[PDB]
Amino acid sequence: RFASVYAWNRKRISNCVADYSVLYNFAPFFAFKCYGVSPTKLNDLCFTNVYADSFVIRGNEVSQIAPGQTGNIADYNYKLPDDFTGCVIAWNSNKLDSKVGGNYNYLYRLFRKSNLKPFERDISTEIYQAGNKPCNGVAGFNCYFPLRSYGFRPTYGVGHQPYRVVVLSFELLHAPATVCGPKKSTNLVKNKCVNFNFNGLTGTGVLTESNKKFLPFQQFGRDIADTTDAVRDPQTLEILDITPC
Amino acid sequence: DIQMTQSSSLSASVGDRVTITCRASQGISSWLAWYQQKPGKAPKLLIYDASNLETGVPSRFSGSGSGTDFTFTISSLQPEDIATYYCQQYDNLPLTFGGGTKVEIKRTVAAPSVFIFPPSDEQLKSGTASVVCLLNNFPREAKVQWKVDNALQSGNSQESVTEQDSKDSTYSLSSTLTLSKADYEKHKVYACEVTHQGLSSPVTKSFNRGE
Amino acid sequence: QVQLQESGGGLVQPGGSLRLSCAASGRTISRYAMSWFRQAPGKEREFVAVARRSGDGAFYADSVQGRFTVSRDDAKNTVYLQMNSLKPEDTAVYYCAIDSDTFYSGSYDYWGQGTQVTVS
Amino acid sequence: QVQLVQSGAEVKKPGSSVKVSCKASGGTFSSYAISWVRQAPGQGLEWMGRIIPIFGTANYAQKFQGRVTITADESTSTAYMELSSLRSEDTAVYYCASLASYSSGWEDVFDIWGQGTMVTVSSASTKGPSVFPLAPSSKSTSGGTAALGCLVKDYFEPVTVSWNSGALTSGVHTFPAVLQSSGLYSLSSVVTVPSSSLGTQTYICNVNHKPSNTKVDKKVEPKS
Ligand SMILES: *[C@@H]1O[C@H](CO)[C@@H](O)[C@H](O)[C@H]1NC(C)=O
Repeated sequence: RFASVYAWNRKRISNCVADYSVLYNFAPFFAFKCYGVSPTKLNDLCFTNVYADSFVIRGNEVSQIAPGQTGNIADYNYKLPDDFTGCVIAWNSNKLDSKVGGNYNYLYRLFRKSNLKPFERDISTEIYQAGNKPCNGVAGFNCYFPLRSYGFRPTYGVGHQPYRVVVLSFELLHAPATVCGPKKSTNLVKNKCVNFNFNGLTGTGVLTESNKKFLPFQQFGRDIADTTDAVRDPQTLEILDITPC
Repeated sequence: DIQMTQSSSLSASVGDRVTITCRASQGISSWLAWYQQKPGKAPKLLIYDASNLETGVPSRFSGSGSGTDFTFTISSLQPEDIATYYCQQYDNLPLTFGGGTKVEIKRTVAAPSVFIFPPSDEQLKSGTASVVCLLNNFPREAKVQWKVDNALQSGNSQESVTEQDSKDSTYSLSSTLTLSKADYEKHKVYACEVTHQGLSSPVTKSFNRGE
Repeated sequence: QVQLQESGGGLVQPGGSLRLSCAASGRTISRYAMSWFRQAPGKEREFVAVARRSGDGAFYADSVQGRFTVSRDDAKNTVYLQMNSLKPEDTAVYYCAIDSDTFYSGSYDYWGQGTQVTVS
Repeated sequence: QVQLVQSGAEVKKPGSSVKVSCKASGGTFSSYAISWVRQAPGQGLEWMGRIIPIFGTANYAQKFQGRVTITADESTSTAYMELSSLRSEDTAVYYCASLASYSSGWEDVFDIWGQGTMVTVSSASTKGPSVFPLAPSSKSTSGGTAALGCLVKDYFEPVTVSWNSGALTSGVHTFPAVLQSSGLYSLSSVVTVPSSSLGTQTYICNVNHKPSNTKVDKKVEPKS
């Protein structure tokens, strides 16, 4: 079961190993677009959190699922932020959701009082007000039920066939990270020019025992110009200084 | 068109595990539900997704299967399970339901209380006669036949079986012959002989003209 | 419907058994299994023994230790035993039945006659 | 919170049209969807049609189109059902249930159900029953028990047959509804009582038919 484009589902993924290979190697994923990240590199990265949003929409309507797009969905049902980093995965669902003159459970909002904000979600289905006349019950021009169903008929073409979509939103700052990929750790090397990959931060330099008092809530240290001056090991939590060879 | 077949009647005692399946000709995309219902009453929905129970039903009820097959299961029967259950398909618009499997609380067999009574003068003076044969507190199958004038006759009585008794899981078959006063006075003896899944012999009970 | 009749007796000494000599009529009882069950006051029917077509004797439950070896001779539609006559503990009422599934071992019974017994 | 209530029972002639509806109580008429499903005596549930009051979309089963028509409104907040040219086989109970597949990723199942509307088709009309007692012979006594009978025929359809003003319930054997060739129904109740009571203790059988608002009480008497 997948939710409608309005009142879409949201699942938080944290504290686990993300094996994106089993996700990419799926056949029915006919559309797989990522922003700010390449699918081949997902297995080597680590994020601070992951949010999976799922819903069903028309076929060509999937073009509205992208940063800064315009349209019914992108404006009143589900809007992605301009700085979105993640992936949008879609696959056909005619064998699952389509019914001849049926499948009313999938709906979308046609109009709204104002444009929906990024990652917003309006659970209520109150009737839009027309203004020129009082509207307490059902009414005409502007006071129609805001939701209307797709009614996925198998006779419809690809332009109106049901497509199942799930958007993977990744937060990619450097705060406590917990969704790293299947990469394997390696014994630490100190006092030698070594290439390091600390919880996703990749660089080169010599690692030395730190002498600065990191507070228990801090995980990284920076000099002028965002230069990472220190880092704490995600395994033994010891603070290490980074100096260019 | 899409159809299904539940596989029809069951009997189980409190505590045991029972399983039922509703086959189909084409793979249902996990769009199958199961209802609880007393015969001839508003059903109650138990399973709507193949692996998700609704609010209010205990975990005692369960189900499994996917695609072109499914299996409804009760991990343990209880006296509240005296009812029929219906497998429902909702993969397409032309909604259809199953025939309905019925599970009966199982209390072991018992011998029937067999009886008879001839018609009264109130029935006789109206130009007709009637004789009621009885089977009380006994599984469900049984048969009644008549041997008026010592010869075999059949196809002249109404057989009706009662729903299961919740006190001892027994049944009751009440039957009645109905013929004319001419047919009543024609034969020198009217006799009912009762057959039953458990009985020593055809239980013979008869009367004569006067009595 | 099918007919099932009862025969037995022959009390020689209190050895401990029940002289089942069930019989049938009006059906090819070779197509079905013949079983027998007991009924104690306030007790449900318990599977005691069954005369299967395997021909290796009887299949019985642990409740009867060594006192029942039911067998059949379908050419005469009758059951036969080899054990002693009776004892007080086995005086509980008995019932003889056939299994209505074709060659199956599951219990779905149609039973016949029976009588009472007693011994010192 | 949502709950449904249906109309009462109905009885009409074959070939006519029968009208039945169900109130869309609870929640709102806009957030509700109704669907009608048939259940015939001796058969499981069977679909009739679906209607979404707010969307106005409706459909029928491939064997009841035209024969069945569905309508709904908001001023009354109910789904209207009309069955035309009804056969004699159309004697059945119709249900009105909630269609969950209408909103928010639910599916085509029925979470809320109404009571039920019984529609019967016969040539007879609503009239009282005909009742008469039994008359067993003394030698019918067996094992300390004796039977007592009370029969009802030519009635039109619940008939409550009670013994000892309903004070007796042990051993009650009752008929299911059986119809005769004359378009009339019949029901009989027979009870098992101590044999020594027959003739010594007084027993009476009573009958009631609510549709016609009538009662009948009769005394049973042996004869030899
Ligand atoms: C991770 O595992 C290594 C080796 O098993 C161990 O030395 C280290 O303390 C562990 N770190 C945490 C945070 O569990």
